[PDB]
Amino acid sequence: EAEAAGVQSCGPPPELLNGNVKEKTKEEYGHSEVVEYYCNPRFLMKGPNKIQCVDGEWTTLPVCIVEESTCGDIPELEHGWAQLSSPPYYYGDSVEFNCSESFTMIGHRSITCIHGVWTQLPQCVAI
Repeated sequence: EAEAAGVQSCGPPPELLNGNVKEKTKEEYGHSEVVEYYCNPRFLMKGPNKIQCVDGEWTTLPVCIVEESTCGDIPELEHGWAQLSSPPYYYGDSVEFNCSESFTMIGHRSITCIHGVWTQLPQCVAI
């Protein structure tokens, strides 16, 4: 329906100040379309992180602020370790873990620095 639809036309979503959008460009948004943004791996989301294409422009874009916090380093996995490491590991940053030879990883290969602790890590089991 025409909820507030004057419905001009809008293509790809704008850019977040520091962060960015995770959803890919459809270009055919047009009206009342919502887009989700994320912040940098060293900036946290302060804003509503989602926007809508109103008939004229998008809504209030989010804000990204540096938490200025670190997770320390890469943790230990019972039979796993890591591929990449980028210190300082700020909140919002990611790491890929790798399980040793003869072990298979179960879970997410990657983790995210969350409040000084990474997400969850996968588990490496004896193949």
